[PDB]
Amino acid sequence: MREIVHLQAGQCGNQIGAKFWEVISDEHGIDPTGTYHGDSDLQLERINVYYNEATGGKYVPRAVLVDTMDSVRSGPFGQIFRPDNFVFSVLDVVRKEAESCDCLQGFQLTHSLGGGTGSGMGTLLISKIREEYPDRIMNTFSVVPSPKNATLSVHQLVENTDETYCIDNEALYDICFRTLKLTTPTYGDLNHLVSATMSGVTTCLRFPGQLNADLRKLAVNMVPFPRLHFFMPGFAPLTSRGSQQYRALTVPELTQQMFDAKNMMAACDPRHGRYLTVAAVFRGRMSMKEVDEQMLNVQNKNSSYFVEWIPNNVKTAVCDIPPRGLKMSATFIGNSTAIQELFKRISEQFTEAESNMNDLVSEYQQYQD
Amino acid sequence: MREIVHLQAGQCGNQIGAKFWEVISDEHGIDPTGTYHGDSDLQLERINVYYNEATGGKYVPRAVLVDLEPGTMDSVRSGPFGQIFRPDNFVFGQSGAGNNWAKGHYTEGAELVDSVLDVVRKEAESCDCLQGFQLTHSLGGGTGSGMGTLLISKIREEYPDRIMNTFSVVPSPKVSDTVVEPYNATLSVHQLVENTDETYCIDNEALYDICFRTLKLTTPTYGDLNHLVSATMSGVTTCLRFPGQLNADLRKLAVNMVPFPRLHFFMPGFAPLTSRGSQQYRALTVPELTQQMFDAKNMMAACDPRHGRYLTVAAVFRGRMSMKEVDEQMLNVQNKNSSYFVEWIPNNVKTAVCDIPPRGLKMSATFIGNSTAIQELFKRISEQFTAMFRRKAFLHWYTGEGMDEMEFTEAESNMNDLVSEYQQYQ
Amino acid sequence: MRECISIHVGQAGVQIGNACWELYCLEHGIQPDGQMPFNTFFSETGAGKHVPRAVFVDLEPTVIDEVRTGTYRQLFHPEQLITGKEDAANNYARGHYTIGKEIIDLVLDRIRKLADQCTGLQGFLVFHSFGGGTGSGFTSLLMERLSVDYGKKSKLEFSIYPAPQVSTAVVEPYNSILTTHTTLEHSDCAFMVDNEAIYDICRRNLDIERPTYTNLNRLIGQIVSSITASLRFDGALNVDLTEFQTNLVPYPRIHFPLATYAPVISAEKAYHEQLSVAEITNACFEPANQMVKCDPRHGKYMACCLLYRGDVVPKDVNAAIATIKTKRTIQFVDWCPTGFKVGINYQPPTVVPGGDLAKVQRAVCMLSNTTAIAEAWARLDHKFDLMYAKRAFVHWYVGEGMEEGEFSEAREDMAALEKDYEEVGVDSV
Amino acid sequence: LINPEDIVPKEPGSEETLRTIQRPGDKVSHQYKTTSSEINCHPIFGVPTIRSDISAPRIRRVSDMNNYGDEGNAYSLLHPSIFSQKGVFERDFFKTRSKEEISDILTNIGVKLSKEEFENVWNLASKKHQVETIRNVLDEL
Amino acid sequence: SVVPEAFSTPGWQIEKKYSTKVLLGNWVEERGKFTKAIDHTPQ
Repeated sequence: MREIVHLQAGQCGNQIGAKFWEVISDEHGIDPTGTYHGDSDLQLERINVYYNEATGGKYVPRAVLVDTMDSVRSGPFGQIFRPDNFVFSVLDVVRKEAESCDCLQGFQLTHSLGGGTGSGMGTLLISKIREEYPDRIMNTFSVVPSPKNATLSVHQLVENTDETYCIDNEALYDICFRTLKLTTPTYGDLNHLVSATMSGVTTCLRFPGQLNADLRKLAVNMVPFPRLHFFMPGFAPLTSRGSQQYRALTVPELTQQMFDAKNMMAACDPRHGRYLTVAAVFRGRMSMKEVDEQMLNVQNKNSSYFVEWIPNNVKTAVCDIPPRGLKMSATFIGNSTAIQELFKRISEQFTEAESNMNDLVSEYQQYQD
Repeated sequence: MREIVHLQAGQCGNQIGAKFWEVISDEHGIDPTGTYHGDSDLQLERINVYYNEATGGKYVPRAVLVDLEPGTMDSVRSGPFGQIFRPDNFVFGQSGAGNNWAKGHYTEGAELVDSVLDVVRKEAESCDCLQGFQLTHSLGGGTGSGMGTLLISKIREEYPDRIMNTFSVVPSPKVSDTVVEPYNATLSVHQLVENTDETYCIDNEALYDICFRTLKLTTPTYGDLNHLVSATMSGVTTCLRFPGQLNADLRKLAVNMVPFPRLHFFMPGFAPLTSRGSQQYRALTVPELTQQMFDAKNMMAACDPRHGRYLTVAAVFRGRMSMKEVDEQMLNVQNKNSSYFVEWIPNNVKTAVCDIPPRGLKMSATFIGNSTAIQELFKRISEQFTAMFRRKAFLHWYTGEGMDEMEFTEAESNMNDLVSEYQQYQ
Repeated sequence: MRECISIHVGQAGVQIGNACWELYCLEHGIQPDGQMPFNTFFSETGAGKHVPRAVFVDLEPTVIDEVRTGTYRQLFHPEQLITGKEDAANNYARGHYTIGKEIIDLVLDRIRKLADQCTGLQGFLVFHSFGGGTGSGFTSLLMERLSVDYGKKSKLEFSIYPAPQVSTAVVEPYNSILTTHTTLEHSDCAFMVDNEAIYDICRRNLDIERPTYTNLNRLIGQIVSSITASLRFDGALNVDLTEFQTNLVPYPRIHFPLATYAPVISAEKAYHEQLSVAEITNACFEPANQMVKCDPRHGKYMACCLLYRGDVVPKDVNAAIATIKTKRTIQFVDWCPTGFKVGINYQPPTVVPGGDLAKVQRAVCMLSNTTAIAEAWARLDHKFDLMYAKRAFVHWYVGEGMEEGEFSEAREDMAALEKDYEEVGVDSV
Repeated sequence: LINPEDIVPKEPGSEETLRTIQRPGDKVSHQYKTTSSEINCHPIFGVPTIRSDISAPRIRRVSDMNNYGDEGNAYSLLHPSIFSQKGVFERDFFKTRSKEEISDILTNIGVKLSKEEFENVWNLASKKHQVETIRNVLDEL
Repeated sequence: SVVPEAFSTPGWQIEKKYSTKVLLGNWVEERGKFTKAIDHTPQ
């Protein structure tokens, strides 16, 4: 029984966590005034993971907004929130919700690694929560600056969270121009796409799937050594207004676009990359010889490029509940050697913190060798 | 032919007994407007035990309902069964009882002779026969340990021969309501020793505990809490009221269970208790009722029966039953558990049988137990007495209505001498 | 009244347990709600209900919760459906040390409550696998706590063996080699299945492309119903449950036999060609029909236990057994000239409705203790060597209590198990 | 002016509450049925071991190894009826004879039968059937 | 000597309380309404 405390810290994290709550609320059938819609009985069974309820069908999240906030409440789903914890104290509200909780497992903090609010206050508040709950998992979704501040920020964060997600807007832009033919990248579209990538991995926590793996299991599976934990996301069945009727939908088809290089969230190079751990989380009603056969067939096509000296270089997960609209969908997540280039550029751009970044780059080098 | 007189007093006794005259209503099939509806003519031949007669077939209970307030008789008439109770025997008090045992016992001591004594002798003499006298007072209040417990020494002054049977509600520290419970309950258990032979003990934490561990209902009210005692009180006279195999009565339960004139504080139980979800998955037979019967979690006075050896143990039974295994598991539980019974007494178990099972059941087995760990109830209520007496803190409510300091010291000076008998024979 | 307790533990054993109690209920007149319009597996309450003997213990909430809302919710005791709080995350020190230690006082009473109800109890039917923190580590909690209490009793576990070429777990061989560390001491018949062969049995005989997991739970369902037919149905040649510890295991650490079930066939091939007694046992030995991934041609059979079923005649059996044992292909061991063992019963092969099988009159279940599975233990410690050299993936098993002091202690014990297919395989003079 | 249906509220088996409205394009019941939740008479194929469905041949080949059944149990070969000792058997019992054949059987087997009794015996035998039939009907009636 | 307990029998500690539709602690025994049925007094 897993639990979640969600905090929007810093501006970009605020507007992405707003879309997070909108996405989970539409997938769970709650009118934004808070009333429940109960078309199916699977919607309310594990609403205890992200919510606590109110008297008369009203529901309210376990989320704290700390840093814009008037704009968020003026936005689409502002009315769901608790107006008593809009802090701008944080210790009192985090023990209030974490003491009203029963058995805690993990925390969803939305921030960045490039600014004066998402980085310093992010590191301060992750310290202030790890000093309070040392047995949880901090999923801290993050935005780092483009390789074409973070050195101050990351060197307590890599000790603390181990669940950050750091490639960014240049890759998002090129995804939008090429694989979507999407003419005007609005900020809200990127917030939408990151938010759906958030919600893709939160179905083993909320729904009964088939191969049920919660966040602690994901931590044990993915992270070999305690400092190699920066991960790479991506969402597979995306296409344009035209190409739908020209494409087909199968597990071998979504395997192609979850290992498509132009689809992943990375302005990086898998041709210079080597995945230590892969997880492909599927949602839908799909046969599983297709899943396992396509898994190890696409691992069979590349013996060099998936990592040597590991027999199973991949992992699949699957749930019985697809997204809205799409019959089945996939979300690929990786832990490769294709990520130290960002570290090299951000280090070529206090001094002991720089030395610790050089230590992490040499850590990738000495383990790739 | 062996009629039973029930004396309900207090805010307690008019809401505990208000559930007690409901299972007497359906096990005799009594409508809430007086007349009997049914088919089986087994249960109107002994209707006179609890129900007097009038014209038109109407049956009103032999009942006494008294309080010093007018408070709770606007609630027992406000229930579903309020028309059943007799119109004159609600004996009123226009003032308030007001938490103290000083107002009811000595200030309203001269008032109760006109109030309750003149209704009882009007009634109890009018019956063609009599058996005994059964009163239910709260120890920790103002009317029950006020008006009621003086009457326990009043009718017993008139008729010494009969049997007193007090289902007494002694409080517990964990679930509490009033802070001066060493000042109304300690000042009544000194009177219970001389004047009440069969003295039960009911608690308010063990009763919630039974509706937590066993019936699994999460927000229990008082009405669900008062049928685990209202089944007990109706389930002890199951042989004075119905036919069967081996009938017992309220002298035959006291000879077996009272070896000594002061070793007479019992504690109750009730066998067939199982949850709200697993009704049919349990087979209610003999060896499962007697496994429910003996353990610590089932017993209604909040004490652990393992620290103290039972001197004597009673029971009763109902339902179409085969005698052999009933008499056989109570051969085992005396034999395997020789540590938790005393020596020097050969037999320790009594059993009695009826024929009719209760409403909606097949078997039942009410439990009555004399153990020497009722001193656990009477050490904690004297542990807090003199730890409060040394600051004399709430004494200035009691020197102003007509009792001295010197009767306060004697009520605990014999309270230990009760416990000095249970401890010696342990 | 030769009863057994049928636990279903872990995720990889409970969907089979969905299909296990389908097949027992449809076999008899018992409805899903347990009302009969059986005494091996079912306790009966006098209201009109029947209650199976099965406790469904797992740490994962949803797979038990999908049964209590499922169509079989009116079957079990709803205190047998036991759930903890958080999953074991495929971590041995989470399914046996930190979360599994919280639930062992409850399930010691629950095997005791059922066994005090049973009269002539003959053992256990646990259903687990060999990769799980809550499927392979946690079944070695429910094993050593029973032999200290129940001791000498016949335990039959159906455990999904980790396949040669496919898998889905990653940190699997760290505690599979720890599962065998105590189940050598306290397991007496630990049957095993690779699912990789059943992936291809469907592709050759069954006219099946794209098979789900729901089809493999039914074929695993029959093998459990083949071995348990001799308790609920009297036959010509019975095989009871204490007899399996003198038929099969010759030396006290060689107790790991295979399984198959020959006339798996659809409705368009079985119409065309017949099925005698002398050819369904010929179809047992062919290398395209064993349900575990193995090639038997490199292996010498030690002790088959052919379980027949349905309309068979015992001279037709012994006519067929001498045709096969004269064959120059399939080899045996010289110090077992006895070899085989039959079981003949008068109850037919059942069929699930809405299934893919055909109504065949005869069906067999051969349960062959063989030689050839030793070379599948060559790969299960070769896989273990490479991760453990660089201390890879150890940083989490050390998270919840386990240390390095046991991982090499288990490897030598799985090294010593591979030797014991060589002291007995090299023949005396 | 209200609907005749007002539902219970608590999920446990409650005080009344109104039926909650499922808004349009938000009915996910027809689409979100888990296969696991979904998981929550015929003719017979093969040969019989007795081969009673195929007719029996009159004169058998030497190569005939098929199971027909006409060979009864060993108890019926070790203690035969006099019919089996005389060489007559159950197909000669169960064969379709004629009215004149049964009429010749009656007055020559030692039974004197009325004409109406013979008609009633034939009617009772035809009602008993979907010699054995004639002897059984004559014994019972 | 103490005797064993399941999850969420006593509630002497203070818990938050849900409607019983949500599959929470002590859901089933309050989901099922308590049932009784009788015909008459036996002989």
